[PDB]
Amino acid sequence: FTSPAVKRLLGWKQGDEEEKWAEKAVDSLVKKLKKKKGAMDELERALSCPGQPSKCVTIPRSLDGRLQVSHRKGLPHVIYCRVWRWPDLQSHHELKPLECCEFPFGSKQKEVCINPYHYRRVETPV
Amino acid sequence: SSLFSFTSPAVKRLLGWKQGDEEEKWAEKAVDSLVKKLKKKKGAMDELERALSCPGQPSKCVTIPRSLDGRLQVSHRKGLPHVIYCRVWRWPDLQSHHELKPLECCEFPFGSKQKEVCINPYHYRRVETPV
DNA sequence: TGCAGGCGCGCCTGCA
DNA sequence: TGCAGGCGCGCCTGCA
DNA sequence: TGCAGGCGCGCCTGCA
DNA sequence: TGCAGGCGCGCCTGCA
Ligand SMILES: [Zn+2]
Ligand SMILES: [Zn+2]
Repeated sequence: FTSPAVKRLLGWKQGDEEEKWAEKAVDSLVKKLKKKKGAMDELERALSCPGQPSKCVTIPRSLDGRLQVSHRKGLPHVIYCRVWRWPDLQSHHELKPLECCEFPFGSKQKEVCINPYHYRRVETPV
Repeated sequence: SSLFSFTSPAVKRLLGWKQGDEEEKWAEKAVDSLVKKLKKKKGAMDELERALSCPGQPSKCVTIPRSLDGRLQVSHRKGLPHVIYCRVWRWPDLQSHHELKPLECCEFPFGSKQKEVCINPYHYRRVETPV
């Protein structure tokens, strides 16, 4: 679609503070996943082919569930579903776990699955 | 390839799967709108690429026609074109035209009330909004 | 050469 | 007086 | 009673 | 071995 001149000019475009923050959040996750054998590999498979079923990609759970990245807090399944699937995701009230997920946020286990393809988008209850 | 600007190859790979929000998608539409205008003028696209490639070197005016209210519409959104393109390539948090002043180098600054308005982001400086 | 659809500038109203 | 947004006629392209 | 944000102690790395 | 600074989870308050 896009012409080669437009792509060239877009490379000079400045990313806003939310885009800069999302890079910080991705880096935070990579430091965690690099420590687990196969984790970075499993996530990349999930992201590359959305139509094919993938395994859980989990991180440790905090007491309130929230994760802090560069002075901002959020729920990690919301954080990474915003990054790779729905940038306009409102809250956790808009997400539901698929049957394949063994560590979904809400299951109250030691680890929480952050694989964006283990959750589906729903309507927030009235 | 810097100290602070550096992203690791793993982060770079994962970031390629990142979805851009509705403002980023809009900014691509705005850039495309400008390229259809500049491709019609001899040397215009070239001067724009020059301006953005080397910010330290002086560039010439890169102008587009001016509308009656000054506003430009791109994909159902309106704004002032010098604000629009200064947000794209220089300051994403730019509030309004009140935060902008033209440099003496600019022959066609917004507010000069001329047929054409300069959209070269390096022909404007960021200032404090008057109270 | 007739349709058919998409979108922006110039118009309009509605606030404060 | 200034902004801010909404919508249509006149423009445009894309077919056959 | 759920969010939301602010900040410090305990952790960590990077020097010499 | 010592310092020096950076940042996050667990704490805290402030609303409705
Ligand atoms: Zn899962
Ligand atoms: Zn100029």
